Amino acid sequence: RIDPSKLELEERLVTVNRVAKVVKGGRRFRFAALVVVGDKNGHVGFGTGKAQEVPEAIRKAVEDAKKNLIEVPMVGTTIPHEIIGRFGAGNILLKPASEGTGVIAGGPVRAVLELAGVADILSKSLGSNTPINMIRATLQGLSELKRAEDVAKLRGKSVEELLG
Amino acid sequence: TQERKNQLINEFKTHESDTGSPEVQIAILTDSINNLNEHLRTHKKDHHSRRGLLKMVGKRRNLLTYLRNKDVTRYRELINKLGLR
Amino acid sequence: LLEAGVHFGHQTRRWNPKMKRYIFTERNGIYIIDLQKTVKKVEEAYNFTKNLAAEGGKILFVGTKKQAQDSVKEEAQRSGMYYVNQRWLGGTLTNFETIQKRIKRLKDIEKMQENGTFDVLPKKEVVQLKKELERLEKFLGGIKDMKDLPDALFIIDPRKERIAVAEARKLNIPIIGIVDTNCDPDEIDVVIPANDDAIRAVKLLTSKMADAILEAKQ
Amino acid sequence: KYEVMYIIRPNIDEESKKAVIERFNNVLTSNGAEITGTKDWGKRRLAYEINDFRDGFYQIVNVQSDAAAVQEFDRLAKISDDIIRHIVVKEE
Amino acid sequence: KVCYFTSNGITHIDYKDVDLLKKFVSERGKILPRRVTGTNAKYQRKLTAAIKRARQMALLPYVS
Amino acid sequence: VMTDPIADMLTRIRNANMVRHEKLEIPASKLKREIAEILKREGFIRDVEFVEDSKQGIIRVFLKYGQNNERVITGLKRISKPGLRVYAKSNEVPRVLNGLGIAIISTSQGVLTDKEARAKQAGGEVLAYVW
RNA sequence: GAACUUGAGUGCAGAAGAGGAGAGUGGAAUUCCACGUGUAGCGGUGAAAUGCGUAGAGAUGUGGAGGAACACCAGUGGCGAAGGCGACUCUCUGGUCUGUAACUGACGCUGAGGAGCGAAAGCGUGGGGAGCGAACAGGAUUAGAUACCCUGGUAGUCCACGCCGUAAACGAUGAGUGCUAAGUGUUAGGGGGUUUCCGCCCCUUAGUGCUGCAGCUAACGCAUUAAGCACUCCGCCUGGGGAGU
Repeated sequence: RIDPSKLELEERLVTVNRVAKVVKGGRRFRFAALVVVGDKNGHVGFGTGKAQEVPEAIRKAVEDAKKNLIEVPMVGTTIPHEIIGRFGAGNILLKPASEGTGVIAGGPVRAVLELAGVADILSKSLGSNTPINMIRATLQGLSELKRAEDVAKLRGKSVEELLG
Repeated sequence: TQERKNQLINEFKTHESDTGSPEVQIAILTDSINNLNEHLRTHKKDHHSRRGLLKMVGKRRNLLTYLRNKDVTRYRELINKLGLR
Repeated sequence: LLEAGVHFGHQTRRWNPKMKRYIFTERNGIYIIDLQKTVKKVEEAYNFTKNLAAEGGKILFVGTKKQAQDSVKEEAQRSGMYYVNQRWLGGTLTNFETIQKRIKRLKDIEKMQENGTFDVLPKKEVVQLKKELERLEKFLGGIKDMKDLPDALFIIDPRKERIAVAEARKLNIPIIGIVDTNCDPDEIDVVIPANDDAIRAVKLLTSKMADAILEAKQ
Repeated sequence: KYEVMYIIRPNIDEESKKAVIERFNNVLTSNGAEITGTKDWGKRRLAYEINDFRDGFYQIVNVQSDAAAVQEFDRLAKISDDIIRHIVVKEE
Repeated sequence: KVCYFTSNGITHIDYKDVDLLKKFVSERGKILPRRVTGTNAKYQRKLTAAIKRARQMALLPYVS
Repeated sequence: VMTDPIADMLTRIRNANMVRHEKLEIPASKLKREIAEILKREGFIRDVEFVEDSKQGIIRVFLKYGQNNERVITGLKRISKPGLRVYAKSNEVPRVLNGLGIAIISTSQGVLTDKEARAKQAGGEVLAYVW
C-alpha cells in the first residue's frame, strides 16, 4: 500500500545535476537532485527535486522521496532470490549472497541497497549508467520480489513444501 | 479442360476415391508443366508463368522424393509410366 | 431486482471490453446493463458506505454534468456533506493546502459583507467582493466548510472526470461510483453500473446513497 | 460462346446486305462455328461519326466455336470495306 | 446512396442495355463516379467496362 | 512449421497471465498433459482438465489468481529449445529462485519436477523454468 | 514399423483482379502537311529579348500522315515475390480467396552456394522520332551564371533481340507459424434472423486503412497488416573517417 512516511529516515543524496533552460536572455539554470531516503528496516524510496538552489531542491527531493516509498523483503538479512530489474535500458541483476559479503554494488544501486537495510547483495548493472534509470531499475527489481510465506500462501501450499 | 484432368484422374486412380494420392497429382502437374513449357516456347517474354512453372516443378519434385521415401516400387513404376527422369 | 429505476444504461459503438462481465447488447445499439450484477453491487456499496459514514469521514459528492448539477447538489445538501456542482478544480485533494487558503479567503470575505465593515470605497466592494464571491462560491460549492481530508468519494461519471478520479486513486481514497459502458471499472474502487445521463436514475442513485449515509450517523 | 456484333455500313442495298451476311457466315462455317442465333437491330444512330456517317446496321451472331473462325472474322473484318465495326465478346 | 443493381437483382450488365448505360453516363459523356451513381465496387467496375466496350461500338459517346 | 509446441504452450499461459484470462485451450500432447499435471500438483493452477477429441484433443487450464489481482505465475521460460537442447546432470540440477521457483525436467523415470528428480538423482531434458 | 487429420496439397464449385506474354482495334489532343477565311501580330516573361510573321503567321473548318500514353472509372480500390501493372478484345497462361467435404496423409518451412526476374539511365545491332529532352547554341537575370527563366534542339525516351544488373529497389520493418482488448471504414466471398426481394442486423473468413488496451520502446510511435509474447531458418551490425577505396 502507500507507506505512511512516519518513520526514522536517514536521507542521503545521490546526485545534484545542474540543468539549464535557454531563453531569449540566455541560459537559466536549475538544480535537479535525486535523493534516496529510507530506514534500514525494509522501507526504501527516492525522489527528484528541482529548484534554483541546491538545498531547496534537496528539500523537494526528500519530500517527494518520503511520498514514494517501497518495501523490501529481507529473507535472512539478504534478498530472497536473484532478479533482474529492467526500467528502460537499465537492467540490473540482484543475487542473494552469503552472510559475510556485504553489499557489492555500484553507486546508486549501492545507495538503494544500503538504505534498504539489505546487507548481502551481489549485483550488476547490465545497461546504461545514468543514476535515475539505475535506481528505477533497482526498484523495478525490488518490486517484483516475493516472500516465501506469501508465495506459499499463493500456491495453496506450505513454506516447507517450497523451501525444501 | 475437364476431360483431360478427369481422364488423368481415372487413369491414375489407385482407389476409386483417389483425387489426392500423389500419382494423380504429379500427373496433372506434369501435363500442366508441359502445356506451360509449350506456352513458353510460344511466349518467351512471360516470367510470372515461369515462376508458376518453377513452383510446379518444386511441388512435383518434393512429391517425387516423398514417393521415393514412402514406397520404392510404386515410385519406380510411376517413373516408368510417366517417363519423368 | 428493479427497485425503482429506469436505467438500461448508455453508449453506442465507443465501448469498453472491461465491462463484458456487466453488460448486455441491444439491437438499438445502446447497451443494456445486467441488473443482477447491479443489485448485489449496489447492496455491497450500500453496506460499505454505511460503514464509512459510520466511522466519520464525511462524504464527497461530485457531479460535473448538466444532468449531475441539481441531482448531486440537492442530494448532498439533503445529506449535509461536501459537494462539487461545477468544474473540478485541478488539485483539490493532492494540492490541498492552497485550496484551504482560497477557501479561507472565501470564508473571510463572506463574513465581511454582513458582520464586518461594509463601507470602504464606493466600488471596492463591487470589484473585489461581488466579482470574487461569484467565482469562488460557484466552484467551491459545498466543499467550502471542509476543514479536513475526506475519507471517500462518490462521483457520477468517471469518463467525464478522469482528473479527479486519477488523483483520488493516487491519494488512495477509496471511491464509490457509477460508471458507463465506455468507462474503466479497473479504476473505480467500488463499481456501480447504471445510467449517467438519465436524470431520474442519477437522482435515484444519489438518493439511495444519501439515505445510506443518513442511516449511518446514529 | 461468343457474341459477334458488327456494324454494316448504311449505303448498301438489301440483296447486297444479304450477300455480306452470307459471306461472313460462309467465313464462320470454316470452323464448324454453328450459328445458334441471329439478330439485326437494323439502322441505328451511332453515338459518334465513323468515317462520315451518323448511322449503321447492327448484326448479332451467337457462336459456340473453337476460337479460329472468330480470328478469321477478325482478319476478314479488318479488310472488308463493307463493315464499320466488329467486336467478339467471350460470353461469360 | 443505394445501389441499382442490388435492387433489381441484375447481374452482368449486358452492354446492349444502351439506355441504362445512358442513365449512368454523365451529361458531357463521362462516367459518373461511384459516389454519384451509388453502385457497388464490383458493379461500378462492370459498369465502366461496359461503358468502354459500348463506346467502342458507338453505343455510347466519348465527347459531347 | 510450429517448430516446437511446448514453448508455444508456455507463451500461451504467459499471455493468459498478462491479459489475466481465466481459462486456456492448449492442443494437448502427452508431455503437455504431464507438464500441466505438474503445474496442478504444485499449485500454480486451480485445476486442469482434458478434452479428448478427434483433431488432437484439448487441455484446458484454470489460472489461479488467489488474492485481489495477483498472478501467482509471473513468468515462464523454456530452456531446451529445438536447436539447442539442454541436459543437466543430477549434481547440476538447477533449483530456481532458491526454492521459490521450479524447473520441469523430464528424466528417464517420469516427467519430473525439481525435488522429484533430485530425490531420484537423475537428469534428462530440462524443458521449463516456472516462476 | 503401424495409424490419424488439424499443417500442406489435390478434387468439386463459384468469385474477384491494371497478374503476365502475343496479336488486333479505338477517341481526344500535340506536331507536321495541303486548301478555304484574313490581316499584323504571335510567342514568352518577375521585366524583356532571342525566335516565329505580309514569302501570310497565330486563330479557324475539313482531310491526311505519324508516334506515344490510355481522361472519366480512379478509391489509404485490386492484383503480383519484387520491379511493377490502369482503353478495349481475343489466343495461351501463373497465382489468390471463399464453401465444404471427396481424396493424400506430415508429403512441411527456411535456405549459404547456384538459377532466374529485376525501375530508370547506359551499351550493341536495325528501325522509329509526334511531344519531351540531357549535351549543345542564342537571348535574358547576374559581379560572374558552364545555372534557375525563355526560344531552339542532339543522343535518349519508343519497338525487336542481346548485354548491364544498379536505386531513398522503402513499410527505411526477411520468411514461416502460434498466442495477445476493442472500435471502424473498405476489397472479395460465405452463412444465419423476417422479407421471394428491396434492405437492415448479426456471424465468420482472407485481404486492406485509421484511431486505439495490455505489452514493447531511448523517445517518436507500433499495437491481430506489431515495433508485443515465443519458436525455426536466413541475411546483416559491432565507433566516425580513410572507403565501398
